Amino acid sequence: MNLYTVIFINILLSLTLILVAFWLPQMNLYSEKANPYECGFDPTSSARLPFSMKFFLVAITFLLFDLEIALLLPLPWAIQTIKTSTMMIMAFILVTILSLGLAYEWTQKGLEWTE
Amino acid sequence: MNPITLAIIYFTIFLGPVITMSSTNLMLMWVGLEFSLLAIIPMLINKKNPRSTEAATKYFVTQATASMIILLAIVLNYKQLGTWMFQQQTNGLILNMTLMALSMKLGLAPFHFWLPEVTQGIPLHMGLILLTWQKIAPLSILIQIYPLLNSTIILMLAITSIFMGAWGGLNQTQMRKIMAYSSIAHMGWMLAILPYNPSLTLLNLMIYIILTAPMFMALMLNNSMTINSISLLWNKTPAMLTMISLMLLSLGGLPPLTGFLPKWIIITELMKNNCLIMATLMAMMALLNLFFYTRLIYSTSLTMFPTNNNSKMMTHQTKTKPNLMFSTLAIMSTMTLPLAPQLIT
Amino acid sequence: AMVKRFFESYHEVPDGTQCHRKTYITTALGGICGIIGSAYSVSLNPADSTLEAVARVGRYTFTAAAIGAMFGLTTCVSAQVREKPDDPLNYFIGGCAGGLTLGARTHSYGTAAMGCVYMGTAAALFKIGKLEGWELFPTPKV
Amino acid sequence: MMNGRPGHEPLKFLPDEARSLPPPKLNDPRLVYMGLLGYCTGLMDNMLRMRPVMRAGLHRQLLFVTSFVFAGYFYLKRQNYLYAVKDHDMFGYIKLHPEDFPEKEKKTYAEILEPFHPVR
Amino acid sequence: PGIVELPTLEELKVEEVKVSSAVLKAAAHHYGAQCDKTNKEFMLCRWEEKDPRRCLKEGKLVNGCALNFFRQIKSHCAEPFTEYWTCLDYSNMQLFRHCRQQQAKFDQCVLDKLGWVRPDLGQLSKVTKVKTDRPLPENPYHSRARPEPNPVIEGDLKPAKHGTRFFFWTV
Amino acid sequence: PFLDIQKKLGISLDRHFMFLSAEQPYKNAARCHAFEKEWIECAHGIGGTRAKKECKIEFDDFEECLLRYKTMRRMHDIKKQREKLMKEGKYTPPPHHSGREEPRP
Amino acid sequence: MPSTFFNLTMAFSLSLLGTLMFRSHLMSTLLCLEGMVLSLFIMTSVTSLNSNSMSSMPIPITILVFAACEAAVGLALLVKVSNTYGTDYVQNLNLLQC
Amino acid sequence: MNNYIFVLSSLFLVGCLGLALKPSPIYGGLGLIVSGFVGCLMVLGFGGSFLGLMVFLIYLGGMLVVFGYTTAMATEEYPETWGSNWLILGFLVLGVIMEVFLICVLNYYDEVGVINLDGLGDWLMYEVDDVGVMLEGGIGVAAMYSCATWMMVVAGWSLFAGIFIIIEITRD
Ligand SMILES: CCCCCCCCCCCCO[C@@H]1O[C@H](CO)[C@@H](O[C@H]2O[C@H](CO)[C@@H](O)[C@H](O)[C@H]2O)[C@H](O)[C@H]1O
Ligand SMILES: CCCCCCCCCCCCO[C@@H]1O[C@H](CO)[C@@H](O[C@H]2O[C@H](CO)[C@@H](O)[C@H](O)[C@H]2O)[C@H](O)[C@H]1O
Ligand SMILES: CCCCCCCCCCCCO[C@@H]1O[C@H](CO)[C@@H](O[C@H]2O[C@H](CO)[C@@H](O)[C@H](O)[C@H]2O)[C@H](O)[C@H]1O
Ligand SMILES: CCCCCCCCCCCCO[C@@H]1O[C@H](CO)[C@@H](O[C@H]2O[C@H](CO)[C@@H](O)[C@H](O)[C@H]2O)[C@H](O)[C@H]1O
Ligand SMILES: CCCCCCCCCCCCO[C@@H]1O[C@H](CO)[C@@H](O[C@H]2O[C@H](CO)[C@@H](O)[C@H](O)[C@H]2O)[C@H](O)[C@H]1O
Ligand SMILES: CCCCCCCCCCCCO[C@@H]1O[C@H](CO)[C@@H](O[C@H]2O[C@H](CO)[C@@H](O)[C@H](O)[C@H]2O)[C@H](O)[C@H]1O
Ligand SMILES: CCCCCCCCCCCCO[C@@H]1O[C@H](CO)[C@@H](O[C@H]2O[C@H](CO)[C@@H](O)[C@H](O)[C@H]2O)[C@H](O)[C@H]1O
Ligand SMILES: CCCCCCCCCCCCO[C@@H]1O[C@H](CO)[C@@H](O[C@H]2O[C@H](CO)[C@@H](O)[C@H](O)[C@H]2O)[C@H](O)[C@H]1O
Repeated sequence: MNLYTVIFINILLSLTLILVAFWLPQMNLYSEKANPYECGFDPTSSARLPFSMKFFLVAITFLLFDLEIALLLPLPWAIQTIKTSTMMIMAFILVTILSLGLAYEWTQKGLEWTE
Repeated sequence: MNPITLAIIYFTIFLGPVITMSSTNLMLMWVGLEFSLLAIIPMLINKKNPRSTEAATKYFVTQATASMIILLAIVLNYKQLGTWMFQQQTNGLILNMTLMALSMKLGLAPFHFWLPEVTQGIPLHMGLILLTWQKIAPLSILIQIYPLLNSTIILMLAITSIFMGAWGGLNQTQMRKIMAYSSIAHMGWMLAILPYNPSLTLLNLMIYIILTAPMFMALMLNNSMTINSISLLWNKTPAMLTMISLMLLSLGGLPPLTGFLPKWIIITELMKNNCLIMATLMAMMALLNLFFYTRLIYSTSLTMFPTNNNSKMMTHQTKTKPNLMFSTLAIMSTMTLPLAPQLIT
Repeated sequence: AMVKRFFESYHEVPDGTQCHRKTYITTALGGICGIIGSAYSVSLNPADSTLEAVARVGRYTFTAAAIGAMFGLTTCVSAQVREKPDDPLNYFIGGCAGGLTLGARTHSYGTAAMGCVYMGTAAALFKIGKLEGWELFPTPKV
Repeated sequence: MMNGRPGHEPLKFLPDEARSLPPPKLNDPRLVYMGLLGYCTGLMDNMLRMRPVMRAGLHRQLLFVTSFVFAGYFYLKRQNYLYAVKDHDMFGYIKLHPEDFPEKEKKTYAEILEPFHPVR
Repeated sequence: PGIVELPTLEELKVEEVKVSSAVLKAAAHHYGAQCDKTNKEFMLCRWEEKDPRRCLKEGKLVNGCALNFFRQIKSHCAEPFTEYWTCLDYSNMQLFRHCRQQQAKFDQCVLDKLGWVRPDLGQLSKVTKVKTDRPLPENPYHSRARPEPNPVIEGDLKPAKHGTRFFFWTV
Repeated sequence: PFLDIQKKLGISLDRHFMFLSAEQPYKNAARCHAFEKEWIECAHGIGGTRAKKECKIEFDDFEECLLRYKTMRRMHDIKKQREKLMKEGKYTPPPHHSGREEPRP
Repeated sequence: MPSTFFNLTMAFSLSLLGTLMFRSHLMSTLLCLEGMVLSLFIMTSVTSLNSNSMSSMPIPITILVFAACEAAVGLALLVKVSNTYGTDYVQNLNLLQC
Repeated sequence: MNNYIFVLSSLFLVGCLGLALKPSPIYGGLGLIVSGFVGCLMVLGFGGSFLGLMVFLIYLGGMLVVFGYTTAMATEEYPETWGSNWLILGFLVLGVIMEVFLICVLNYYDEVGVINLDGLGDWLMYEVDDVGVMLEGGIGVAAMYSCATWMMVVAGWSLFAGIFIIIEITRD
C-alpha cells in the first residue's frame, strides 16, 4: 500500500506543477510564436520524415545482449546451490560464448557505424 | 558466408529438428521449431535481391505467427493439467489449434498460400531444404499425439491440400512453384493417414523426400527454373532424361514405380477404417498431378524443344555434377516397389 | 449446439413429407456455403470498393441459397409424387434442379448442364451413403 | 502400433531376441535384387558423368553392389524380426482372449441352401 | 462425496504459548535442546500421517512442554532472560549478533541454575531418530489398489507364418 | 519422444521437470503434489487408453485439486444462500465472522 | 485466477487478431507478435506461481529469450525491406505472385 | 483490493486492444510499455517478484530499439494515433463495450465459470507455505544453473547463433 501511496503522490505532485505552469502565466498565442524552431529560418520539410539509423546493427545486437544479462541476473540465487561445479561451469560457458559473439561481431566490423 | 557462419547456421538448422524429435517437454519441442525458423532465414535471404527479401519476410511472419499459436496450446495445456505434454485429457480445442498451427507451419492447404511464393523466391538448394528437412520437426510433433487428433479436421485439411496441390500445379510454368504444389499434395496424403497409422505417414515422408531430393538436384544441374529451361535438357545433359522421366512418373504415383506405394498403402489403410469416400476423392484428384508431370515429361524427354546457338559452347565444357548421391536416390525412388513388404512393416 | 440439431431435423422424418421444413434446412445450408465462399472470395480477390464487396457477398449467398432451396424442394416433391421415400433417384432429380438453378443464375447452359450432372450425382450418392451407412469422417478403428 | 509393447528397447536396430530367427540366405531373391539395384546405380552414375557405362570405374561399381547387398542383409534381418514379433503378439493376444475368437463350426454344402440364379 | 471429519472446538483447546517472536528466538536454542523429544515426536507424526487431525494429541504435548520450559526460565532466570529478549527485539531482523553481551549473561544463568548447555552450531539442524509407540501408517495416501498390468505374452519367436503376407509377395 | 535418444543414453535433458510432482528446489512441493503422484502411479504401465477409464477417479481428484471448479462453486452457493438470508433478516454472522474474533494463539 | 486467465487469453486473441489483420506497416505487425509473447509470458508465470511450480519458472524466461531472437530477426528483415523500397509497407512485398 | 487483479488484467486487455488496432508504431511501442508494466504488476500480484521485474526490464529495452527503428524505417508524414481515424476510434470504443458485455453475459450464464464477479479476490492465492524461507521466484529461475541446465544451453545457443544470424541478414 505504501509504495502505491508514495508513487501516487509523486504523480500528483508532477501533475499539479504542470497545471500551475499552464494556467498561471499570461498567454499570447499567435502563429509565428508556435511554429517549429530551426535557428530562425523555416524548416524545409517535416521532422516526421525518415531519419537514418547508422547504428542499427548495434541496436539489434543490444536486444540479444539484454536477454543475456537476464540469464545472468539469477546468479545471486544460483551461487547458493549445492551443485557448485555445475553452476560455475554453466556461468563460465554462458559468459564465454557471449564474449565470443561480441568478438566475432567486433571483427566483422559490426560495431562500426554505417556511413 | 565465411566458414564460421556456415558452420554455426547449418548446425542450428540441423539442431532444431533434432531437439524437436528428442524432446519430452513440449516447450523444448517449441524451442526446436524456433531454432529452425531463426536459422533458415539468413539462408533464404543470402543472395539479397527484392524477391529473396520478399520470400524471407513472408516466411518469417507466417512461421512466427504459427509458432505463437503452438505456444498458446502448450501454455493452455500446462494451465489445464500442470504438465508439459498433451494427454488424453487435454481439451480438444487445445489440440485443434495445435493441428491448425502445425498445418500452417507445414504449408498444408488452406494454410498453403505462402509456400509456392517462398519456394519461388529462393535458390533451388534452399527450396530443397524447405520442402524436405524442414517438414520433419512439425510432423514429428503430430506423430506423437496421433491418437489425440481430430479425424474430421485432418481429412478436411488432407483433401483440401490434395485438391489445391493438384489445381495449383496445373497452372505453373515455374519449376520451383511446381515442386511447392507437389509438396502440398503429398503432405495431404501424409496427414490423411496420420490419425490412423503414423507409420504410413513416415513411409510417405521418406518416399517423398528421396523423390524430391534428386528432382531438385536435376534442376540444380543446369539451374532450370522454368519449363522452357528444363526443355533444353536434351541438348545440355541428355543422360538425365531417363531418370527425370521416371522420377516424375514416380512422384505422380504411377505403378510399377516406388511412388505408387504410398498412395496404394494409404488407400488400403483408409479403407480398413471405412474412410472410403475420402480415399476415393483423394485418389481421383491425385491423377491431376500425373497430368502436369506428364506435360513436363513431354517437354523434356519425349519431344525435343527448339535449342539455341550458344548452347553449342556449353557442349564444349565438362561438368563435375551430379554427385553420386543423385544416382542412388534416383534408382531407389523409382525401382524399389519389388521390395515393398520391407518398407511398410 | 442446437444449430447442429436444426440440421439433424432433416432426417427425423422420411423424405417426401414435411417438405416445408426440409426446404428451410437446405436453404439455410446453401446460404452458409455461400457465406463461406463469399468470405474467401472477397478476402483473396478484393473488390474495388466496399459496396462491391457487400454486393458480391449478397450475390453469392442468395445464389447458393437458391440452389439449396431448389434441391430441397424438388427432392421432397419428387418423393411425394412418386411415393418412393428411399429412392436415390429423387435426390438425383433434386441435384439436377439445383444444377439447373446455378446455370440459370450465372447465364450459362454449360454450367446448367454440367451443374445438373455433377450435382445430381453428388446428391444421389449422398442418399446412397445415408441408406448404406457410409461415414464421411470415420474415427480410427484399426 | 507396436512401439509401446512390453520389452521394447529404444533405438535398437536388432534386438537380441531376433537372434532366434533363421538369418536370410545370402542369395535371397530380395538381396539379389538389392545388388542388382546397386549395379544399376553404378551404371547410371557412369552415364550421368559421361563415362563408358560398363567399363569405367569397376572399383566404384563393385562398391555400389557390395553396399546395397551389405545394407540390405541387415535391414532384411530387422524386417524379418518385426514381422515375427507381429505374429508373436497377434497369436499371443488370440490365446488370452478366446471369447473374442471362437472356433466357428462350419456346415457342409449338404445343409447350406445357396440360392440358384439361372443364367438365361 | 463423503463428509469431512473435523475435531470439535473443544478438542482444539490448549494452553497457548502466547509470547512474542523475540521471546521465542531468545530462548530458541535452549528450547530446542530441552524439548527435543516431545517436539521430534510431533513432527514425525505430522510427516508420517500427513494429517493434522491425527496429530492433535502430540500437538498438545508440544504446548505443554514449551510452557514447562518457560516456567523454568521464569522461576530462576527471569531478569537475565528479559534483558536479553528485549535487546533482541530492538533489531528489525531480531539478529543474535547485536546482543551477545546479554546472551552470555542469560546463557551463564541457565547453566549454573539449570545446567542447560547451549547447542553448538550445526547441532539443531541434524536429523535425529525418535522412538514412538505409534504404529507406522500403512497407506498414508489413502490410495486405491493399482490397476493390474496387461498380461504379458510369452514364448520364443518364430518366423512370420508364410512370410510378410503382403498381397502377392511369396516371401 | 519421437526419437528416444534420452532413454537410450540414460540421460535426462528434460524428462525430470515434466509435471507437478517432479523435484522442486529446496523440496517445496507444488500444489496438488499428492494428487498428481497418485494419478501418475495409477496410470503407470497400463497405457493411455486403459488409464483414461481405470484411473478416472485419480484424474478427477487431481483435476479438482488443480482447477478447483467444485470448491469455487460450493463456496459460491454458501455465500449466495447467506446473502439471501441476511437480506430477509434470518441470519446474523457470528462475531468471529464479523472481525471480532478471539485470535489464536 | 479464473477471471485473470480469461482476460489474458482474450489479450492473446486480440494480439493474434492484430497479427492476422494487416494494415500497412510491417513494424506494426511485429509489435503484435511481441504482444502475443507478452500475454503468454504472464500466463505461464501466473500458472507457475498459482501452482507453486518452482521447477517451471525457467520456462517463462526461455520464452522471452527466443522471443528476443525472433524480434531481432524480424527487425533485421525489416531493414532489408526498407532498403529495397524506402518504406516498410507490406503491399510492396508482392513480386512473388509471378 | 478484491478487484485489484481483475482491474489489472482488464487494463492489460485494453492495452492489447490498442496494440491490435496498430496505430503508428510510436504509439504501438508505448502501448506495449504500458501493457508490460501492467503485466509486471499482475505477476507481482500473484506472488511473483523476479519474473515481473524481468519482463518489464526486457520490454523497456526492446521498445527503445523499436523506437529507433520506427523513426528510421516505419514513419510517415502524419503518424496515426488511436483518435486520428474515426474507424479505428470506433472499434476501440466498440471493443471496450464488447469487453464489458462479454464479461457481463458470461457472469450471468455461469456465475462461477470463467467470470465469477461475486468471488473476485477469494481465488487469487490458493496455497502459501506460511513458515517457508526459500520460496521466491528467483530461486526457481536459478535452477537453470543447477537442475535445468539444458534449458540454459538452448537459451544460450539461440542468443549466440542470433548474433551470426543478424550479421548475415544485414550485410549487403
Ligand atoms: C568454450 C567455453 C569455455 C569456457 C568454459 C570453461 C568452463 C570450464 C571450467 C573449468 C573450471 C572448473 O573448475 C572446477 O571448479 C570446481 C568447483 O566449481 C572445483 O571443484 C571442487 O570444489 C567443489 C565444490 O565446489 C567440490 O565439490 C569438488 O569435489 C572439488 O573438485 C574443481 O576442482 C574445479 O576444477
Ligand atoms: C563451413 C563448415 C566447415 C568449416 C567449419 C568452421 C570452422 C572454420 C575454420 C576456419 C575459419 C577461419 O576463418 C576466418 O575467420 C576469421 C574470423 O575471425 C576472419 O577474420 C576476421 O578477423 C581477422 C582478424 O585478424 C581479420 O581477417 C578480419 O578482421 C576478419 O575477417 C577470416 O577472414 C576467416 O578466414
Ligand atoms: C516399366 C517400363 C519402364 C520403361 C522405362 C522408361 C525408359 C526411359 C524413358 C525415357 C526416355 C529418356 O529419353 C530419351 O533419352 C535419350 C538419352 O538417354 C535420348 O537419346 C537421344 O537423344 C540424345 C540427345 O537428346 C542423344 O544424345 C542420344 O544419343 C539419342 O539416342 C532420347 O531422345 C530421349 O527420348
Ligand atoms: C445441390 C446439390 C448438392 C449436392 C451435394 C450433396 C447434397 C446433399 C447434402 C444436403 C442434404 C441435406 O442436408 C444434410 O442433411 C442434414 C441437414 O439437416 C444433415 O444431416 C446429417 O447431419 C450430421 C452431419 O453433421 C449427421 O451426423 C447426421 O446424422 C445427419 O442427419 C447434414 O448436415 C446435411 O448435409
Ligand atoms: C426441366 C427443364 C427446365 C429448363 C429450365 C432450367 C434451365 C435453365 C437454363 C439456364 C440457361 C442460361 O440462361 C441463359 O443464359 C444466356 C447466356 O447466353 C443469357 O442469354 C441472354 O444473354 C446473353 C448474354 O448475357 C446473350 O448472349 C443472349 O443472346 C441472351 O439470350 C440468359 O441469361 C439466358 O437465356
Ligand atoms: C467412380 C467413383 C466411385 C468409386 C467406387 C469405389 C468402389 C466401389 C464402392 C463400393 C461401395 C462400398 O460399399 C460399402 O462398403 C462398405 C465397406 O465394406 C460396407 O459398409 C459398411 O461397412 C462396415 C461394415 O463392414 C460398417 O461399419 C460401415 O459403417 C458401413 O459403411 C458396405 O459393403 C457398403 O456400404
Ligand atoms: C479498465 C477497468 C475495468 C474495471 C472493471 C470493473 C471493476 C469493478 C469490478 C466489479 C466486479 C464485481 O465487483 C465486486 O466483486 C465482489 C467480490 O469481490 C462482490 O462481493 C460482494 O458482493 C457480492 C454480492 O453482491 C458478494 O460476493 C458479497 O456480498 C460481497 O463479497 C461485489 O459485490 C462486487 O461488486
Ligand atoms: C546435439 C547437441 C546437444 C549436446 C549438447 C548438450 C550436452 C548436454 C548438456 C546438458 C546436460 C544436462 O545433463 C543432465 O542434467 C540434469 C540436471 O540438469 C541431470 O538430472 C539429474 O538431476 C536432477 C536434479 O533435479 C534429477 O531430478 C534427475 O532425475 C537426474 O537425472 C541429468 O542426469 C543430466 O543428464
